Formats: sequence, structure tokens, C-alpha cells
Amino acid sequence: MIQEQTMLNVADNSGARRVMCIKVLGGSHRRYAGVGDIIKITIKEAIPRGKVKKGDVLKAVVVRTKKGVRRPDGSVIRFDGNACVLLNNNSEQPIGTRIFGPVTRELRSEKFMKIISLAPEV
Amino acid sequence: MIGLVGKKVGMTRIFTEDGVSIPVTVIEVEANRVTQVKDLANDGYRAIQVTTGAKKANRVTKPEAGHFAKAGVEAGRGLWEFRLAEGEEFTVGQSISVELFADVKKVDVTGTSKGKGFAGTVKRWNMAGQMGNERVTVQSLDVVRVDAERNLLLVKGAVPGATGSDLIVKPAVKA
Amino acid sequence: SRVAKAPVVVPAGVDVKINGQVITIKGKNGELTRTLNDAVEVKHADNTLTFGPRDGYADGWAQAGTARALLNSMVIGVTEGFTKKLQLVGVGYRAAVKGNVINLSLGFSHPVDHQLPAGITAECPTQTEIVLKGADKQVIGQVAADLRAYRRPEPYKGKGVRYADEVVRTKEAKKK
Amino acid sequence: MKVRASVKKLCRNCKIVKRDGVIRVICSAEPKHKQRQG
RNA sequence: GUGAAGAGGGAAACAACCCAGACCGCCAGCUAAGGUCCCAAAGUCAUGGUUAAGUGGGAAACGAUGUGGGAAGGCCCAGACAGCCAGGAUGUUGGCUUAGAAGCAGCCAUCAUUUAAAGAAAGCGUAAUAGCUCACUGGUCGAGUCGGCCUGCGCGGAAGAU
RNA sequence: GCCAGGCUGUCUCCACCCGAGACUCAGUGAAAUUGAACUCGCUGUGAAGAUGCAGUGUACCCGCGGCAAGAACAGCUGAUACCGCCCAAGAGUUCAUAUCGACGGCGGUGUUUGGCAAUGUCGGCUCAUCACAUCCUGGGGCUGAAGUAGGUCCCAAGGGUAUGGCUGUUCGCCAUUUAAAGUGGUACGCGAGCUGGGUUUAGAACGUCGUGAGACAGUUCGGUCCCUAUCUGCCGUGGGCGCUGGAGAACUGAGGGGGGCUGCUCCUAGUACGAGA
RNA sequence: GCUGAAAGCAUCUAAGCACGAAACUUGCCCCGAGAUGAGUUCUCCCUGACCCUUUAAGGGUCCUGAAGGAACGUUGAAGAC
Repeated sequence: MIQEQTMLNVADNSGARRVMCIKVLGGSHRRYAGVGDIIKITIKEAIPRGKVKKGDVLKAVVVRTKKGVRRPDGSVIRFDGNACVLLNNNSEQPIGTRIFGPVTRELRSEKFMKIISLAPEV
Repeated sequence: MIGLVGKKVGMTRIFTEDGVSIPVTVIEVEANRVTQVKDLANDGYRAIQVTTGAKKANRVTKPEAGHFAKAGVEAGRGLWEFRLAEGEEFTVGQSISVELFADVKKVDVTGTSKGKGFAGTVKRWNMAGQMGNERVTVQSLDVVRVDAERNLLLVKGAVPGATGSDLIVKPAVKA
Repeated sequence: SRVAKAPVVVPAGVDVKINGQVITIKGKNGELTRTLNDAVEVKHADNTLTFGPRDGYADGWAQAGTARALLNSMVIGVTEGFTKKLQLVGVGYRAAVKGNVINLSLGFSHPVDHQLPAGITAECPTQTEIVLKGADKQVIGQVAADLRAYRRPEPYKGKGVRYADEVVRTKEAKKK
Repeated sequence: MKVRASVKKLCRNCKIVKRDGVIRVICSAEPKHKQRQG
């Protein structure tokens, strides 16, 4: 579960360490966003040299949720924290070719066909 | 068409073959025999009075005892009415089982919500007053399993009323 | 006034009954009734239907002419079949007619069916162009109103050609 | 369309019709000349 | 003049609007303003006219085309208004800014034979062609018809208050 | 005096638990106020928002727990100013009104400037009511509509009609979403409902006026935000009575309560056909 | 909008005469016969006697106490009472 001004971790090799959420999209007058929802985040720390620079504002998607998600059989997926990966409006293919931690099975969306290959640990 | 009155027992989960957990609310549906028939000529409309349960002879008022005797059936715990849909009629003493709901796949549940004390304006409207103990209906519910030999009924979700509360299940008007 | 002062010849084979204001016309095509206005006291006048408005009505002459016109039309219809009638239909898209239903695909994703009001001499001489007939007399009330309401070969693109046998207009197309 | 207080025959092909107590102008050449309130 | 310092009735209520100056009592009669469908007492009263819109029952200046009527005016059984089964034929594919304007864009005349009759041209559409109508002219029915002024009211104007 | 970080229901949203009151039983018990009351809503008038005047509609009599809806600011006239309209030169490839529309006239407004001469006043929060004179869901007409999108007009109030930085701000500017982030009346709604951000009850502070107390639409600080809301109105629930001998149930129903929202994709379908786009 | 004249063309209408916007109302859910216009149906219970008067919607006396409710106890996922 993610709300306005929520701390999200980093699960890509883009060099980001801390990312802050500024706006929530995916529904008019919406107060919360899910794992399979788009959010607007910024960057707090950046590597010395790289493609990502301080002050950039861009889309992102949560891959792991502290609250977790439910399953039809009653099973629940819970993580130690919230992990988010930055996404761009154009060239949706994220720069990060490696993802830390496992992923769930809800990434079968039309736009998430290229991310299922990554994250070998499920 | 016509619904039946049952008793709420509890709710749990039912696992499908594919491995999906589905909530189910347990309703005991005793064979609700018909006591009286109302018609357009006499009563002004077509309806049937159904009864369920069983009351002790010492705990049944003599007028009710005579009314049940006229129908030639044992005295139940209450009477309920269901409007006919201009379809087949019924006869007094015709026991009705849960087999009717075995091929509907869509049911609506009416009942009284659990009583509660006074709820403030923020708690109620989000004027403050007592909540619960009023008729409320939740429609478009799908029956999961039907057990004719055990007088059991299971529907998805939750239904008004606590354990042991009487409720009414009717075929889903909306479709 | 001018229409009222015009006796209408009723040929053989047509029966006219004047039950007060009620006018009943029978003939080869079939029965026909039309409750006439109370402001006209038309005389039977066998072999004619001479119209004379009742005194005390300002609208008497116009009502008498209104009567005369369609009373003559009804007479020469019951003798031959709605002299003053047609229809227009074969509707320019994939379509068909059967029983009392004309199945159509007028520019929609679902079929649109117009109920035929219990009687029609449907035909399809050519594919799609304007025509029809008189035999249906009173059952032809509108009928084509539903056909045109769904679509009236939109007068820009002509996407689907007109009706039974004759023509309709259109002018230029951009989007399909 | 025009809802002005006064309606006049702008062109030859204008007809005055009193419908529902309203004097309208109907034109068979250009619909633009159609005005409602007379 | 009223109220101040005059009661009472009417205008639905109301002090400056109308009638009207209370000595007291009567279960008597007649009037003023205002009414005579009820509420609430009186004509669902007589005659002569307007009203088709609840305008009456709220509204000004300013502009037309409804009936009732007045002054009249034009064309009218040597037959009018609306009408059209009939005609609209020929160079005038024009010189002219030749890119085609040919009447349907303009410089331009705005002619001339058939003639019971037709213009070198008013609308619809074509790159212009072409084609369909109208000015007028043959034939039948046919009697009235057309444009403005005066107006009382119907109307616009006009949109009024939980 | 400043920065970075860890740190709690201050909030998205509040969820639940322990005590003291709130409610009942037994007894003690006073006040603010009080002309008398058999103390309803709406329209109209009124020294001008009427429980008491004319009209209209509803309501069986009496209790209980409740949210609190109950000179400075707010008379006569309308030059000024705003609003709508009529005519209409013209722009618009020809064509005034598809869209604008110059010069003119006509009315309405008290939404500016104006002329005469203890009713607590602008904001923000809670709570809302009503007209469309409609921002949207909109359909329907014209289009210069060879199309969604649209440019303009008739109707629609059934419903919806934002978040943050500058102001106390109404308003306005800015950035991001949405279908839009509407116009106005309700003492420019709502302080005996909530705070007072400046102004404008009582205190005091700075500059000015007067010897003086005092005063300043000259400017800050905070500011009893007074009135046992008796009573008016409403949600819920009771005691009495009548439905005509009495009683227990099941219901038809005159009327009444509130909601009729919506994004994305899918197959249809790269579909109608369209010179192609 | 099919035909369509009046007014040999034409026109939504004059006449034979139908569709249609999510706009409006029903339809969807709940309270509701104090709706004093006080509604409909089923069942149950009472089938005594005497006296007087101002002689009739009269009064009193002895017996009777029907069904049902209330009274009190256990109490409830019903409840401030």
C-alpha cells in the first residue's frame, strides 16, 4: 500500500537510492495506489555520473508492497518494505536490467510483458 | 419467482477445485409449508403465506393455534408473504424445499442488521440515531452450493443479521 | 371551403356508413373506419358525399374540406387501395425482410428490426433504392419512420444505397 | 437559431407559421433564416 | 383633508386611497363607496360588441402579416388570385482580360426572325457542358383575389420574486 | 541565529480498550429569564424577513436522548456603472447576423462611482437550501459540419462541479488532475455553531489632534466572542386514546427516505467506406 | 417522418398517421392505514341472573374473569430509560 508522500525503495541498477512520491495517478480523486498502478516520484540521492540526475520528476511503478496483496486462495504476499522502479512516459523499457528481490504474478499486464523475464528469483 | 425464509448460522470459506477461496454464508432453510393463499377475488392480490420453525403449544397464542389448525399444519415461529409473478400457483400445506434455488444462480437476501447504540453524526452520516433493526436488502448474490438433503444454502459475501437471525432469500429480480 | 364544396363520387363496390359522427368505409381492400369531427354534418347523398358544415362552428368549412379530401381518398382506396399511398424501402445495407420483421444493419453494430404493424405487401424488386405500393392501406401508418430514424442514407456519404427502387440525395464524405 | 423579438421575411422563401402560439419563420432554401420568437 | 385627537365599512391585510363624523338599547327598514360562483350576502340577470390567449389576474418605448369594421386602391364571367396536362425552339461555344464562363462572376450592348409567345436572361448544379424551373403565351374548371392605413383587443416587446 | 537526520494517530481514516460525567433507581437541590399564551411551514403587506394581520397547506394529546438550523457594518432617487434586447453599416473567398459585428434606440439592476439625509460588520471550517440566467454528464437546431474534435443557439438542476505557493482576503496569478473544478439569492447564508487572520465591543501599544478627559477607514499584540436554547423546528423512541364486542398475526397501500457517477482496455475493428489522408 | 393536397409542383399535419434523449416518470431498494378517508384477510374468546329509575347510546346488585396483555425471574449478538 502506497499513499501521498510515501518512502519507496529502489529495485534497479539505475543508481537511485532514495525516491520520494509527489503525486498519485490512476483514478480521479484517488487517495491510494496499488502495486499495479502508476505513481509520480522524484529522486533524493543520485550516483556521481549516470543517466539519472537530481531533481528529475518521472513516473514509476511499485513492485513490492509492505502491506501486500491478497490471493484467490487466501494467501498473502508481504515484504519488509516498499520497492518501486522508475518508469518513463516514453521508452517504457526501464534502464535497469536487474531487479533486486522477487516479484509477484500480477505483472502480466500488456505493458509489463518485458519485465517478467527479469527477476530470476521468482 | 418466490423466495423462502431461512435462519442465518454462520459464514466461512469454500475452496474450489482450482484453488480459489470464496466466502459462503450458511443459511438453514427448513421446508416452509404454505398456510394460507391470497387471491385477487378475495384478498385483492395473489400471494402465499409460508411458515417455518416450531413453537411450543404452551407458547402459542390460541388464535395462532386455531389459524394453524385450519391449515392442518404444525405451528411455526412466524409467517411471511411472497408475491407471485403471475406463474404457477400453490396449495395450502405444500411444503417448499431449497430445490427451487438449485437452478437460479442469482439470489437476493433481506434481513435485519445487528442492532447498535446511538451513532454520532460523524459515525452515521460521515442525524445521529439508533442504527440496526431495520429491513435491508442486498441483491445480486450468487448461490455457491445447495444441499437439498440437509436444508443448507450458501451464498457469496455477507448477509444482514447476526448468528441465528432470520432472513429471506428471493430470486434475483435484476439480471 | 373550396375543398368542402366538392361532392366526391363513390363508385360501385364501396359501402359508406354514417353513424352520426362515425364514418365507416368498406370495399375491396377491406374495412375502414374514421371518427369524423363533430363540426361537419356530411350528408350521405348516395353516389356522393356532399359536405355541409353544421351552423355554429367557425372551423366548419375547413373541417368539411378536410373530411372531403381523405374521405374521397379512402373511398377510391377501398375500391382500388390507398390511391394516395406508396412506400419507399430497400434500405441500402445488408438486410432482408420476412414475416412481419424487416431485418436491417443500418450503420450499427447490432441488427435493428422494425415491427411490421400486422400486414404488409413486402417486396424486393431491386437491391437498394426508393419504392413501394398502396395495397397495405391503413397499416402503412409511417412504417418508414423507423427505417429513416435509424439512418436516412446520411446526406453526406451515401454509405449504403437508398431503398426499394428510386433515388435519394447525398453530398461528399470524409469519415467512415 | 435566432430568438429575436421581431421576425421578418429575409428572403422570398420564408413562410410565417403560428405553432403553439409562437410565430415562427420557416425557410426551405437556407435553414439559417429560421427564427423562433415572432 | 386625513392621522395627531374619529369610531365603522370597502380596497384580501394596511396610518396618510374611497364612503362616512360613533348619546345609549332594539333579532326593524332604506342608502353612500364596494359587491351580487362559492368561500362570505346578494342576478350563474336581459340586450348590444371584444376575447381562444387564463392577456383578464403587472409592466413602458419601439417594429409586422387576426379576426369585427371604416376610408378606400389594383386586377376581375371581351372571366382575376393560386394555378400548369403544352411551349420556352435558333446563332448568343460572342467579340471582350481568347486559360471557359456560353445568362447562372464581371467590362457590355441590353439587337434581331417563327410568332397564339419567349428574354442576346431570375434560381438549383456542373472545371464551363448539359439538364429542371420562372417571366409570358395555348386549353379546362372558376368566380372572386392581392398589397398598405386606421384601429379596441389576441401578439411581440415580456424576463420577477424560496 | 540556520541546516540534515531519527523521532508520535496532527492528518489520508481513524480502529479498539480502563476510569470520571453523560442515562435509570432512592433522597438533597438554585439561578440567569418571565405581561399573558390553546407558542406550525409558505406567499403577500407591515417602523421594511411576522408563531399573533389576509390567503394557503400540514399536523392525534404528553414525554425522553440528541446535532444547535433559529458617525462606524447592515431609508428615498438612479446621472454614473453593469446586464439583456431591437435596428444595423461591415468583416467573413460572393452573403449582415455559421462566427463577430461599428453608429444608433430600448428596457431591468441596485452588483461601482453617485444625489437627499446591544441588529456583533470581511474571511476560513462544519452544515446546507433554491432559479438556470448550464461548467460538465449532455441531446437537439445552424455551421464557413467533404469528421471525433468542435464554432454558435432551445431544453435539461436528475446528479457531479479539486489539490498546493502569494492575500486576512472576496477576487486574481501560478503548477498538477479531472467531466467540469459554474453564475447568483439565502442580513454580499451560516459567530446564543467553530478561530479570529485586518478591520469594527471592552485593554493596552506607536505617530498625529487638543492644556485637559478623549478621537483618528493613520498601524501592530492578543481579544470573556456575553445571553440553563426558556422556547421554535427536525432524527430516533415511548405513555394515553380512537378506529365501535375484545384480542393475536399476515399484508394491499394514499403518502413519504435517500442513490440513478465514471476512467482504461478488449473482441467488434485498422470496421462504413473513403481518390487518398 | 409513408402518401399528400388545399394551391395537377411542393410542404411535419389539414387528413389515414409511427419512431425517438440517459431530459421526465415508473421500474430498483426502505418507512408507511393517527391515511381520523382511521384499510383488507385468517383465527381465537365471551351464549349468567336479579332489582330500581328521571324508561333509555339508563343505573345498581350477586356470580363469572374467557382469549390476550401486563406484573415478576433468567436473560440476548435488543437496549440511555
